[PDB]
Amino acid sequence: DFEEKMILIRRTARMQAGGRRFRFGALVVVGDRQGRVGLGFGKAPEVPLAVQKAGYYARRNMVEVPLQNGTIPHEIEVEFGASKIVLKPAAPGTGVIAGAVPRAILELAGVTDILTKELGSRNPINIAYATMEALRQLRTKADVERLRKG
RNA sequence: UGGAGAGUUUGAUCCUGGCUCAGGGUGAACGCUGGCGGCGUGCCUAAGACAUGCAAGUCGUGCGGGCCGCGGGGUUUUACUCCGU
Ligand SMILES: [Mg+2]
Ligand SMILES: [Mg+2]
Ligand SMILES: [Mg+2]
Repeated sequence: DFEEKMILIRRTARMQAGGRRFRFGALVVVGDRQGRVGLGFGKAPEVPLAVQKAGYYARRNMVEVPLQNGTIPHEIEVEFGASKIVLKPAAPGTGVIAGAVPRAILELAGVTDILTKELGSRNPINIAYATMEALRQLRTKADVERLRKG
């Protein structure tokens, strides 16, 4: 009973003596809407196994989202490859203002109000992976004070 | 209190990168259609050319006259038309 949202399906092809030969890739986000999210990229010879595997790997790659009344502790910009995600907390009533990929990811984390920009390469995958890296790097006031003591 | 991206180069991929679109806006124009009202607003081109009317006057308590309507009788009155407004 994580929710699950199917972010990307694509069909890749490779080559053989007299033939194109296909494979599918599914990007699936999985999450409770209460600070936990997962991203997984699954491949298979048919679509539903890809979606299935994606689901599997996502539940197996999850993250501490430190929410705070439906927004995020602080700004972050993550670059992943040539893709870039910028993330900005927002007060309530703002909505989750984002591209389809990072929207999915943030909604299921339980983000209600946030502001975003996809910069750089928009490739849905590297954007997904970077959104995740962004949230993986969020820290709370408490996380920070803990790091600096005496 | 503030920020969404998508399509298209490949057998397929990543990147680069252009083209393209969704939005808002306007002294608008054109097409189909059109019931009311309020407030705004309407030659963006030929600073081309313009019929016609009107758009800058006012003071008689600055001044002297012409003309007229009266009042008041000059020859009684119209011909010499005298004072007052
Ligand atoms: Mg680009
Ligand atoms: Mg080429
Ligand atoms: Mg008509």
